[PDB]
Amino acid sequence: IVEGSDAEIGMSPWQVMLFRKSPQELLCGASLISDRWVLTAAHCLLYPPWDKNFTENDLLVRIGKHSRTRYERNIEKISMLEKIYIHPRYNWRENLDRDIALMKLKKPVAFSDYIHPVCLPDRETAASLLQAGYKGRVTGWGNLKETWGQPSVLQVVNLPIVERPVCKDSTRIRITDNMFCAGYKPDEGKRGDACEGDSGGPFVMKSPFNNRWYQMGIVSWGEGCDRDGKYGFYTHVFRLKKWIQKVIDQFGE
Amino acid sequence: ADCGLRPLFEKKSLEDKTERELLESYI
DNA sequence: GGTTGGTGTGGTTGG
Ligand SMILES: *C[C@@](*)(O)[C@H](CCCNC(N)=[NH2+])NC(=O)[C@@H]1CCCN1C(=O)[C@H](N)Cc1ccccc1
Repeated sequence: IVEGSDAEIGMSPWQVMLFRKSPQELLCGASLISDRWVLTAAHCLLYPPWDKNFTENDLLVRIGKHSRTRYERNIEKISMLEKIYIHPRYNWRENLDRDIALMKLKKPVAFSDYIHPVCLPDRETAASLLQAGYKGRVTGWGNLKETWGQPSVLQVVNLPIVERPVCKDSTRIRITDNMFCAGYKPDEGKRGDACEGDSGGPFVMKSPFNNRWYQMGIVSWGEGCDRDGKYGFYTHVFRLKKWIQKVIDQFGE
Repeated sequence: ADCGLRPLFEKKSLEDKTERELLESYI
């Protein structure tokens, strides 16, 4: 995360770090949406234009972290991917439409002080919350500056949902309905954004309905990190729930 | 079931140093 | 990894 802070312990029981076997490195963030299913961005697993094509085999899931670096000896928990499901219309070629992927863990994650799943958006909550100027919370072990350098800790940033249109005159990229942008405006005199490392990251909300937290976005792309005039593109988790709920409810946990 | 309710935050009726930013958004 | 304490939640500067 760019221009943000340390996560306080247990600030995101959901936040999961998915990271490579060999070489033993980090590739992305995930959110644990239940004891067995994990929500990530697909481009973490597949971007044919850079050779990203990881496999249940080559990837590792580790739930309950805090420090980037150290293996959190008795909080942190490491899991075995049973399968990954990229979304049929994933569009890696053009602009990342429904740049999502579930992956079902080998065996169920025990919950804890530290491990807890996030709420998945209901049609309702989606209606009321996803609104411009409204803040949302993004998190992770990503570059601290677009270029250099990395946190030893989970960074958290509070960014405002941006107007549907504004997003658009920001990037020549062809923006869609399975995309929501988020940021502080040039002048809004406040900063932060996700970054190269972040992706699959949950972008959460707290319904002041029940005080539950909700995944709304997912980290997706945008140009650079914290470019004046640029805004991070997340994934309309909602917008894509049905496919989301089709599978869990098909071969899910 | 008991999604997005933290065992050390919501769950012990405490809130984070930034949560508040978030419900002040919704105005 | 690094101040044998703290989510690197014991007691082995590692593992
Ligand atoms: C994997 C990631 O975490 C990352 C998210 C970073 C986005 N930056 C900000 N401020 N939100 N995703 C990516 O970097 C994706 C995957 C491949 C390229 N990419 C990008 O966001 C490019 N920077 C832009 C892009 C190129 C082609 C198609 C879509 C987007």
